[PDB]
Parts: sequence; structure tokens; C-alpha cells
Amino acid sequence: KIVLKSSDGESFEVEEAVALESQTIAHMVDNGVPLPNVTSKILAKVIEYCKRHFMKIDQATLFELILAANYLNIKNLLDLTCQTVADMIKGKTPEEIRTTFNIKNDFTPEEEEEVRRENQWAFE
Amino acid sequence: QVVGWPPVRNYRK
Amino acid sequence: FPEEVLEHVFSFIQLDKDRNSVSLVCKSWYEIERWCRRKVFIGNCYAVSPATVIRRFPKVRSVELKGKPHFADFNLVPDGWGGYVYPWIEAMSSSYTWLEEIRLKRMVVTDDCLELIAKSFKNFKVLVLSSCEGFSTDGLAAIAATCRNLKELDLRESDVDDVSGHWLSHFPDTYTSLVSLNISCLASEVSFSALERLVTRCPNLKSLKLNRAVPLEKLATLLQRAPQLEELGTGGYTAEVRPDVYSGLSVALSGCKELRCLSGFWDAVPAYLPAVYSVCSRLTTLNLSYATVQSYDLVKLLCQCPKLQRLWVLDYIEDAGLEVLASTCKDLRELRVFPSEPFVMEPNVALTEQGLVSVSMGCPKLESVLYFCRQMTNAALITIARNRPNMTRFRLCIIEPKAPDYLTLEPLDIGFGAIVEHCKDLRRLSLSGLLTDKVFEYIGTYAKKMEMLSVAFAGDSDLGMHHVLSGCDSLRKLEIRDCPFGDKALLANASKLETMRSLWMSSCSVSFGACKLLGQKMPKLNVEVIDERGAPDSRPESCPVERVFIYRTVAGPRFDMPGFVWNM
Ligand SMILES: O=P(O)(O)O[C@H]1[C@H](OP(=O)(O)O)[C@@H](OP(=O)(O)O)[C@H](OP(=O)(O)O)[C@@H](OP(=O)(O)O)[C@H]1OP(=O)(O)O
Ligand SMILES: O=C(O)Cc1c[nH]c2ccccc12
Repeated sequence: KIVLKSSDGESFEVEEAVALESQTIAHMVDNGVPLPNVTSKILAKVIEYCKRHFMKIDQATLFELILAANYLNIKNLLDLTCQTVADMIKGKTPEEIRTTFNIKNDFTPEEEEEVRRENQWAFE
Repeated sequence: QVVGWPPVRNYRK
Repeated sequence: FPEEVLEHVFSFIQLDKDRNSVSLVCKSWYEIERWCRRKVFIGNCYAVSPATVIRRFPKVRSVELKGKPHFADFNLVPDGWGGYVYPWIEAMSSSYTWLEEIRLKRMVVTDDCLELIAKSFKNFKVLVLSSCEGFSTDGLAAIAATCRNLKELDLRESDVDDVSGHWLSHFPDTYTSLVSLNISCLASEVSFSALERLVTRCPNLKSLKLNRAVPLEKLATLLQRAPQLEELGTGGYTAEVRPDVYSGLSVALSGCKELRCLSGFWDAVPAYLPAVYSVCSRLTTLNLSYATVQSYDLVKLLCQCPKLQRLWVLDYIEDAGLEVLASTCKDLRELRVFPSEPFVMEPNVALTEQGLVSVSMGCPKLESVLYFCRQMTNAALITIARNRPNMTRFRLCIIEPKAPDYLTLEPLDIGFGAIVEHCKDLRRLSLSGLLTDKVFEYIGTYAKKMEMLSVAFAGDSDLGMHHVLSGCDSLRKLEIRDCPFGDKALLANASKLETMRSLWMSSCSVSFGACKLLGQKMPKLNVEVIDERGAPDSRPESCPVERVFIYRTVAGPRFDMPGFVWNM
């Protein structure tokens, strides 16, 4: 009953109850609901999820997916995607983490020594 | 006899 | 990711060690993590200051703090040493206004602390005072009167000033949120009528551990009011033997279908123990530490407990009772056998090494042992180690200091060597019996996962302590009394101390001069000489100190040392 338009300008037709899973679409809700921050590839995946209500996806696809869940405000999807990312954090060293997430360490050695000492000595 | 031995919280009686 | 997205990821990350790694990935994560961290665990209250914790972690809802070292339990830490929680409460009172949980262990907690908690934390839900001292029933009255959302009041093994049982009457009639109440340490009798009304109006009550002052004849009354109970600590467990009283208790306990944990049993009368039998098909924890009933009575109970996972018992169980335990309780994970007469030399019970051997053979999931006995062999310890390579905590106290293997007269070096050799994931060990430097050699070579080691009346020379500090990769707490360990091992391994929570040495050979030099060398350690003979300066530098307690800290020297403590 609702047409969603992706940032690729492609139209998706979904049952009202599926579209209303997104609080962002809910609030916007008809020539089409434009979604400039959500790609077709990732809108397709979001719709699959919302229809059913899967994580065997690659890192990039996963990061596009959390951003979409956040942008569309789909809480159950946000929970699942965030839990999946958290699970990539659990048990890892800071070095293993920023390898997985491609993050640059922006601490001075001295900054990082102070924090590590405090973490281990006071908080663990 | 030894202070704090054996290592128990029991009163001596 | 947007900051809200990252904050949400971190909401699924609750282990301290993971929060810490997160805070170190980059500057951004550091700030985001600190602002949504929910709980802090501070294993040594003097390792950091309150201001530092509150400034870094502004939105904390749960705080756990530990004060005095373990050996305070054995009267080796003089009164007034420290561990005051007031500065923490005071600092939190103006900052952690949404605070919900305070768990304290071995701290000094006063009525002023308890009053400040009640008035400062509107959402306060959980208070655990574990082996704490310094407060009275008046402080408890303040909590009861004011903490309208309270769910847990647990006073385990605390020393309370028992001014009056009237404190419990202060819970108002509108209060209904209690989930866990442990008053087992209180000597004073609460109003039974107030207790009965409290239990009746709290439908989420799951754990109720009473004090000895609730007599056995009143227990059925409370149980009828709380059929949903999962844990029960009885009050007094003695009465005139009567059919009607036994029957009432039996029916009440059988109506408690969810009971998994039973404790209390003070003054237990064998005639009344069968009343719990209905409960003991599903029991997973049984604490019979205070029941002084004999082996056969214990066996009749234990035969009925096939699901038991944790047993605490007196040595009255005897070897024959442990042999039955080994046959019956195939899911047993933890056994603690406490001495009935710890201060008598000759045995009052037939509990020997054989009981521990029996359970090691029969209980495939047995991984935690605390066992007090009067004799031991190397053969027994070797059999234990071989049967239970899965052992994670092994605490063995032979009552007589320096007792050798009673059959061969040899030190127990090879027996404890077998434990550390075979039990690769052993995290905790305590030693006793006749021990030379050789056992410490085995510990340093093999005990690579050991985090806590307790040692008394053991070793020959500094080489013994050296092997431990040099070899024990995972060591977090080492606590030693009455051993010939001194300056040489301590200073040779000074840097190791920055990798541990603490090192305690009392009645050893460490000189005041070495303590001073260690303090000089290691400014990020607090090296505390705890000595009641007056200024250590008043004696030669070479004179051993009564005690030294050393702990790494980011806060520097303590502001609250008594007159008998000196920071180097
Ligand atoms: O992890 P830690 O800070 O070193 O605490 C340990 C740990 O207790 P926690 O549950 O507080 O972590 C032990 O328990 P386990 O890990 O073996 O299950 C406990 O041993 P008990 O089972 O006897 O309670 C011991 O307490 P204690 O030293 O009084 O035996 C205690 O160490 P602390 O003395 O540092 O609190
Ligand atoms: O672990 C225990 O509580 C008992 C024990 C066995 N050996 C010990 C050495 C020092 C302090 C306590 C113990």
C-alpha cells in the first residue's frame, strides 16, 4: 500500500504494516516516500527483514545496514545489527578491534599508557 | 598455638 | 558510525575487560564508552580515587568496591587500618544521582554512609555489605524507611552493631519491591509480626536468609507467605520434638516448589532435618556449615540430593559420608568441608585425605575444593590431581602447621606439584603442610593460570618466593604469612608487582630497609608497613617489619592511614 523510493530512484512497493516498522517512514506517512540516505541494495535487505518480522553478510553490507536501520529507526533491526557488531568487539584487543573496523589509533603512546594503566589497575 | 591459624572465622572457645 | 549507533553497540558489551579494550581503540571510543558505562568494579578501593572514577564515568548505576585484603578475615590486619567507604559515598552523592547498586566487601561502612545513601539515591535498588563492619541497625533503619525502590538488602558475614531489631519495622506499608533479604549475620531479633507482613506484601521475594533469632516454630508461618522462594536460609533449627510442629514445617517446605538453595540450620536437631527432604530433589546448593549433626544424619539428607552442585558441610560428614556423596551427587561442582573443632590437635572426626580422594574420583564436574583436615599424603594429592585435571580452585588446609605426609614423612612438595602440573586451568591455590622451596619451583613452572595463591609456614629461602613471582604468569594476588621470604626475592622481582592487585607478607623476613628501597624504586606502588611497635625508624633498617602490604595504584599514597601504617 506504500511506495518507498531509494536513493537510486527505484520504487519499492510494500504492505503498510511493513513500511510502518520504520518510525521514520511512519512519520513521513502518496506519490512515493523518498529515502535519500538509503540505497536500493540496502532498502531491499531492510524490506526482507521487516517482511519476515540474514546476518551472513559482509562487513561493508553490514555497515550500510546499521546506518539504514538507524536512519529509518527500525528498532528490532537496529538491535540485531548492533548486537552483531558488538559480537565483533567482544574478546578482542584494541589492536584487533581497529584492524577489524579499520580505525586508526589517534592516541599518543603516553595517552594510551595512562588509559591502559588506569583500566587494568582500577577497573578490571 | 598461632594467631589467625587455622585460617577460619570461628571464635575460639 | 553516528555516536548514537556506537552507544547502542556498546550497550551489548557489559564485561569490564571488553569495556576497557573498547576505551582504547581510539579517542572517540574512549569518550563514548566512558559516557555510557553502567558499572564499575574496583577490586582495591585505594587503587584509584573517587574523583577519578566519577569524572571518567559520569553515568554509572552500579559500583562494587573491595577494601581490606583477604587476611583481614584472620585477624592479621589491625583495626583502623583503612577501607572507609564514606569518601566514595560522599563523592557519588552529588554525582551519581541515578545510582542503583552498591556492592561492598571488607569495607568500613558507617551509619552516616547508610543515611547518605538513602537520601542521595532515589532509584536505589541493591545493597550488598559483604564482610563489612562499622554500622548499626540504626543505619539499616534509614535504608528501610527511605529506599522505596529497594530490591536487595544482603548483609552476608558483616559485623553489625545490634542496637535493636526495630529497624525492619521501618519498611513502610507501601513498600512491596523486596527480592532478596539476607539478615543471617544479625544477632538482634526483628519484630516477627513486621517480618511476616513484609514477606506477605512482597510478591517478588525470591531469597530470604533469616537470622538465628527466628525460631524453628515460626518458620512454617513465613514459608506459607512465600511459596515462590528460590533460596531459603532458615533461622534457628531447634525445638522440642513434636508431631504437629514437624508436620507443619514439612507441609510448608513441600509447598515451596522453586527452592534450589537451603542454608542456616543453626543448632540443627536431627529430628527436624527430614522436613526439608521434599525440597532436596531439586536442590542445587546446600549449606550445612552450622549444623553440628553427625555423619549418618548428613548421609540420609545427602542421599536425597541428586542435583546438588554446591555443598558446604562440617567435617562431621567424615570419610564414609564423602564416599556416599561421591556416589550420589554426579553434578557436584564445589565442595567445602569446614573444621568442627579447628582448635583441637587430635582428630575429633574420621575425616582424612580419603574423603577428598573419594569425591575427586566420583564427581566428574568437581572443580572447586576447600578442605580442612588433619592429615594428608603425597599419594592422595597425586590421585586427586590425576582424577580431576579440570580443577580450577584447590584450597587445602592441614590444621597443624608444617605437618609432613603422615605415611612417608616427606614434604608435600610432590603432591602439590602434581596439582599444578595436572590442573592446567587452576586459578586459585592455597597450600599447607611441610613444604620446601621445591613446591614453589613446581608452582612457578606449572601454575601458569593461577591468579591467587595463599601460603603459610612454608618454604626455605627467598628462592621459593622468587620462583612464584618469576614464573606465575597470571598471578593477581599473593598473600604470605610466616615464611622465610624476605628482601631478596621481593626486590629482585619488583616490576612483577605492577602486574598484580597486591602482595601481602606478614611475619616474614622483609626488612624495613627493603621496604624503603622498594618504595623509592616503584613510586606507582603503595608500599605500606603495618607495624604496631611504633616508628620503624626507631629500629635498625635491617629489622623485619611485622607486615608489609604492597599494591599498585594510580592514586598515590592514601590519605587515611592510621598511626601504625607508613607509606614508603
Ligand atoms: O575476582 P576477585 O576480585 O579476585 O574475587 C575473588 C573471587 O570472588 P568474586 O566473585 O568477587 O570475583 C573468588 O570467587 P571465585 O572467582 O573463586 O568464584 C572469592 O572466593 P570465595 O568463593 O571464597 O567467595 C574470593 O574471596 P576470598 O578471597 O574471600 O575467598 C575473591 O577474592 P577477594 O578476597 O579479593 O574478594
Ligand atoms: O584457602 C584457605 O582459606 C585455607 C588455607 C590453606 N592454606 C592457607 C594459607 C594461608 C591462608 C589460608 C590458607
